Amino acid sequence: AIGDYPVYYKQPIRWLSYHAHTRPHVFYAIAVAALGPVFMMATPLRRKFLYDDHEPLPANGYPLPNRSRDKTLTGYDD
Amino acid sequence: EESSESALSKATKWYLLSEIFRGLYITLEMYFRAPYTIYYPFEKGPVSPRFRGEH
Amino acid sequence: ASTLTKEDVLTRSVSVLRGFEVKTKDIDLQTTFVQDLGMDSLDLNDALVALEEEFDVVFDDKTANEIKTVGEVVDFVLANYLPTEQSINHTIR
Amino acid sequence: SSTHTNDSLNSSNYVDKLKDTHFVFENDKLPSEIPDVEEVGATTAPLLSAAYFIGAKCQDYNDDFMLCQKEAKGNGPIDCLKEGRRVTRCASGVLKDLNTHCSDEFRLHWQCLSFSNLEYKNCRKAESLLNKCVFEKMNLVKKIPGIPEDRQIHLKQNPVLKPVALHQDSEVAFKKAQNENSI
Amino acid sequence: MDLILLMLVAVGLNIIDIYIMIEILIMGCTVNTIYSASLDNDMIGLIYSLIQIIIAGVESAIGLSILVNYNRIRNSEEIE
Amino acid sequence: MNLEILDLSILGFYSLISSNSFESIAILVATIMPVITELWYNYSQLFALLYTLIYVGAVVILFVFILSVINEKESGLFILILVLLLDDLDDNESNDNDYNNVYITDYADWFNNYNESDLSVIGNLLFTEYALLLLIISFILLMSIIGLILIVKKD
Amino acid sequence: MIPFEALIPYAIMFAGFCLGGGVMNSAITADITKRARGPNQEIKRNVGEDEGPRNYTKPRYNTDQWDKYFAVRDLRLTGSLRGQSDNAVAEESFKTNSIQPYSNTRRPWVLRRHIIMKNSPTKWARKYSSRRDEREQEIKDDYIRGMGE
Amino acid sequence: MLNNLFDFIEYIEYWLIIVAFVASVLIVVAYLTVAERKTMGYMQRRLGPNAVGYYGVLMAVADALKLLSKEIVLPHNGDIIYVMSGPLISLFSVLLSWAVIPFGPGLSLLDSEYSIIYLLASGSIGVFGTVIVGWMSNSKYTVLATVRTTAQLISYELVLTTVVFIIALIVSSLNINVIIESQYNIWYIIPFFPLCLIFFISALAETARPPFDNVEAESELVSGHMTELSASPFVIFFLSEYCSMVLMSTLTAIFFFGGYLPFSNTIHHLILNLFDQHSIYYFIIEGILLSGYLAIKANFFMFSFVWIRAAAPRLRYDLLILFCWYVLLPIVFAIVVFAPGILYCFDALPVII
Amino acid sequence: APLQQVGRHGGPNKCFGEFQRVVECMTNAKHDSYEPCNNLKNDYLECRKHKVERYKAFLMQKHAEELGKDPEEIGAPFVRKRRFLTSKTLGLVDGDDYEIGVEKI
Ligand SMILES: CCCCCCCCCCCCCCCCCC(=O)OC[C@H](COP(=O)(O)OCCN)OC(=O)CCCCCCCCCCCCCCCCC
Ligand SMILES: CCCCCCCCCCCCCCCCCC(=O)OC[C@H](COP(=O)(O)OCCN)OC(=O)CCCCCCCCCCCCCCCCC
Ligand SMILES: CCCCCCCCCCCC(=O)OC[C@H](COP(=O)(O)OCC[N+](C)(C)C)OC(=O)CCCCCCCCCCC
Repeated sequence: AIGDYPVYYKQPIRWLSYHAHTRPHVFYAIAVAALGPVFMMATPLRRKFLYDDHEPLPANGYPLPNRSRDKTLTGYDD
Repeated sequence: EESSESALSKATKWYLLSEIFRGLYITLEMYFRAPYTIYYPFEKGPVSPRFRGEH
Repeated sequence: ASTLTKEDVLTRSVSVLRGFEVKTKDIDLQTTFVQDLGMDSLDLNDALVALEEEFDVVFDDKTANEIKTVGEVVDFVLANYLPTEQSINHTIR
Repeated sequence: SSTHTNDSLNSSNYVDKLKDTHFVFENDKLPSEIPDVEEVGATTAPLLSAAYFIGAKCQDYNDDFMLCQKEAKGNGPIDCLKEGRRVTRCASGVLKDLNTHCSDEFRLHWQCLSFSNLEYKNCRKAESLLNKCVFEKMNLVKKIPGIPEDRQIHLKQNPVLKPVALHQDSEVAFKKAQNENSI
Repeated sequence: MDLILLMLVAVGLNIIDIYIMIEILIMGCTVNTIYSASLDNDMIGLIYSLIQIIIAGVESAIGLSILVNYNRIRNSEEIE
Repeated sequence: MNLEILDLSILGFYSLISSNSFESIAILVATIMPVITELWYNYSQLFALLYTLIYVGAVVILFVFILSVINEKESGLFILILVLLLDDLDDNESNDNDYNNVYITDYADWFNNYNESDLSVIGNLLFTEYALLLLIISFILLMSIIGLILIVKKD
Repeated sequence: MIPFEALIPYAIMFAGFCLGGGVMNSAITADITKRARGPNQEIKRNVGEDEGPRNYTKPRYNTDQWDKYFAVRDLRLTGSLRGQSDNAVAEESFKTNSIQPYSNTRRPWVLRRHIIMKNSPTKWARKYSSRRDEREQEIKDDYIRGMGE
Repeated sequence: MLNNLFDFIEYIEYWLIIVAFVASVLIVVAYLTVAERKTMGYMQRRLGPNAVGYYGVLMAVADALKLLSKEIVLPHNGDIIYVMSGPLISLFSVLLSWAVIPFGPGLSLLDSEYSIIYLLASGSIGVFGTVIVGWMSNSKYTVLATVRTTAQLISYELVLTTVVFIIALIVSSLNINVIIESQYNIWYIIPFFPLCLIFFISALAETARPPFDNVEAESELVSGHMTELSASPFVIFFLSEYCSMVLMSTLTAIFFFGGYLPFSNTIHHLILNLFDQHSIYYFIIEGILLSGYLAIKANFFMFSFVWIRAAAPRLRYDLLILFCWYVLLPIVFAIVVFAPGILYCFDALPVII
Repeated sequence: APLQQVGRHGGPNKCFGEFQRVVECMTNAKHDSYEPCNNLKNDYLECRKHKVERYKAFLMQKHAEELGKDPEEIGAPFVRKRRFLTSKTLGLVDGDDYEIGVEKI
């Protein structure tokens, strides 16, 4: 095995190294893109050990109180 | 499999343009050196007593 | 397609032949070239090249020394006539 | 956002030319049976400055006006005019109060906002002066609902986003009160 | 004066000219959609317009790819 | 004096006298530009830009790319003018006379305190509400990438 | 050994941006502030003896759809798109000076005047077929037939 | 008359603002040509043009006046259109791209939430403007470098466009002012250093500047596409090329180096502390500082454009297409997904304030 | 059910409220037929196009002619140029007819 092409289901570690020496533009492109999903799936670790999420922004119009109109309201009349 | 510099070492030189940036710096060295230019006709280049010119 | 027939070659052949010094103005299939028209090497080449310019058919080196009659040239054009390939604009639009 | 609509002035006079837009006045007034009210006469900078102080003083009246809209079932403009005057009168109350009680601090704030693109993050120093003066004359406290008390943005001691250019009057008034009031 | 099919005169006399006319025609349907979406103040219609621009883009590529292969075919002798 | 009309009258002329593939390509650009400009004013500014970035920036410079690989070979004036003048008599694509010659207005409302660009709404709907449209369009673009290679690549 | 001769062109290029930035910043700020001074030219250009320090107003960027309503509101209050007025009660003119743009809703000229872009099966029906209008005319006619009953 | 004069300027002031703006760009563009030879001179131990105007300052004007007053070569008597469309479209495309560059807070002629798209759209038109140059004007050297040209500035327009969008993804805005003002606490050269290299590499190739200079391959295509062009058609096109070098230098400073933002806020406040804010003199100095802050940043890349030209040989054309597609595109398509993943993981999805 | 008529800010536009009442009327279980929802559908198309309303304006313009009425005395005064929304026209007490600033906000 002086320079043989590694077999992917027999030598997974050596198969990665072949495409890390001879095709640098392919190996390190995927690795940078791999951190995207990897960090996304690590969010549930952050929700408990670093800080909790912010409250959702009030982007639904004027917040309408969940009640009925107050009849007794007076003042600022005509 | 017989390369001294590891895959990461070769990739960093390759991706970060190590030799080009060195090539740029050496050019920038010459920017802070005195140019060879002389100002004709206010100055002339050297001549030798054996110079062959106008008959 | 090849729209030339035998008569069409024969009819237009005479007009080219009427344009060059010919001993007799009567030329048909049986008429020869060197004998009837009294044409030597250089004289005969101009008429043969002239028919190449009108019939648009190239005569090779094999037939060069083997041409003896004017009917052969008329029959030769039919066996060797094709329309020039038309560009994509002319063909389909 | 800045999309051409049919309700307000568009980007350029060429847009008005292509649409043949006519700007139409109405010379009438409200019919006599509808009671009269004095409209609020403040522009953008005063209101953005006083938006939270108007909220504190008129909180019960903002909600009733908006609740009236929901209970009008699409007939809001005709069935909530009486409630509409309550909000206007309460809003005029705060602008008048800020004019006779905290007049100096008020102008210092919204003039800073006019100086710095109406962005709330560029006038913290002119705002801390106004909040302290209002709390000592009108009992109105600025509050941003939804988050804890100690996470409200205007109380952050080292905000990450500071103005590029410092307002001079804001700095002078802050330092003038830096040693006098805040010994 | 459209019922006399006047637009056929305005088309060029090559296959590439036919391709242009189609894209102009498809562009007419997008400008109408943007006209309808904006006046109604609807963003669902503007989504349709975005899809029309994208879809009509792909059709342009496939058409020219076929035309280029077709044109290469005539000059595909490759003797040297 | 809508100067938009004059430009189309010119384009309605060079389209009839177009001879070679240079003229037809220039018709496409001379059609896009009145489209882009009349959209920049009037109706929608976002899609006036989205035309330029996609139409001109992707397809039109690909039109002239392939055209250089295709070929370059080779009534009167009163008829062309007569055709245009009669074609110009009627220019009302609709026939609702009340809807054309009467102007309208809309009343602004202050409820939308969360003002956002028209592109943000499109993203807020195309990526959530109508995700299937987005994922099919990706699938179509995948077909073209494989489609374009198989047609052209000889081997 | 810093060659100052080569730095001469960059100084002018440095002054190239300065002229644009210096004029644009000072002119735009000066004009905006001047138009907020009042509803008339007689007070815009006349510096007051009884006024305080001049407070400027830098141009606004990153505007949204509310600012368009705000600008019109300030125009109807102080005769300028960025006027300054913090009076409690607006003027009597403000009550009945609202401005409402009325415009047309016709299709773009390029849609209905291109020699090619105006031809489609549905556009010809709109332009040369009465079938769409005959139905939609009945609704309009019913508005006046259904009044007296 | 003083009443008809003071209001007259009120009717003409904004036109003068544009004229002042127009001259501001042209002065930088004009003296970039002079600065190129000087910078490329000393780097090569030359001297550069110092004998046309005092210390060579009047060098660009000499070339402009010389070229504008030459005979114009035309295919026929009245055939000016062919030798003018190519230069004119290229010039207008890059001149209109200056309508969005902000010299300070809101100091832009065009301010809209779609500044990036308008900036990128105007770039496409200039791309189409160039391919007209090598079209149908015979076929000797211009049409050789038109399929070559088109296949180059098409491909890198993908990589340049993606880089712009990745920056706009971080701020969630397409407004250049928002992009500039959002770099207060950080300059995108720090997090997005690879993108700045990728942007500049694409910036060079789009403008056809060397090392990616096979459009006008001097040793291969004589003058490239401008071998037919002479006199005014050459001036317009040459002026078009350098406006891109100024624009792409400015854009790099706007996106990655914070735009007009000061190098230090401490020094910035000290200088502005000396001028009373109630006098217009404050706002003249303020514009100079912010524009000068943008100019110094934009200068370094204008210096960098000459710097790279004087130290790197030309790149073989076939390896240019195999570069962006095989190398630059996968990287720029990876950071376009690496950025949202990090921002969402720590709950920092951007908003427009 | 999928959204239709979404305004430019992400919420319902002008004519969505009239669109919802059509959907509620049609899908309700109490209706034997779709006859009740005929007026609700006529209002939705009225909202989008105002065709009936524009017709009523055509008659009023046409009818004002036959009595000799002049639009100057019945019509609504309007200003056609956006730079000439002068403070005198706006009704400001001290205002003067000079052009207003619309060059740059
Ligand atoms: C910046 C404006 C510059 C305008 C330069 C050309 C001006 C002539 C008017 C053309 C514009 C009218 C719209 C029609 C599109 C052009 C179609 C055409 O036929 O152009 C003809 C042009 C002039 O040649 P001519 O003698 O008149 O015609 C016979 C030529 N054997 O011969 C040609 O083939 C044109 C050669 C140059 C092609 C450059 C690309 C076309 C122009 C794109 C920019 C113009 C945008 C459209 C502006 C008008 C909009 C209506
Ligand atoms: C300044 C004015 C400018 C106007 C621009 C257009 C100029 C006219 C151009 C030709 C016009 C012919 C078509 C006319 C419009 C189309 C027909 C139509 O819409 O109806 C109009 C006319 C009469 O309709 P009418 O009875 O009045 O309807 C009232 C109902 N309340 O309907 C008719 O009776 C017209 C007669 C048509 C029947 C004979 C022609 C049809 C047979 C030949 C068709 C050609 C081949 C097509 C084959 C079809 C392909 C499968
Ligand atoms: C995650 C890391 C992110 C990094 C982002 C930056 C990547 C940039 C490109 C790296 C790959 C590369 O330059 O490659 C080099 C490519 C392709 O070389 P190749 O065909 O593979 O031959 C090499 C084969 N080897 C592997 C056996 C060695 O050609 C070149 O010489 C391109 C030269 C570009 C010069 C640009 C100068 C601009 C200067 C700007 C500042 C003044």
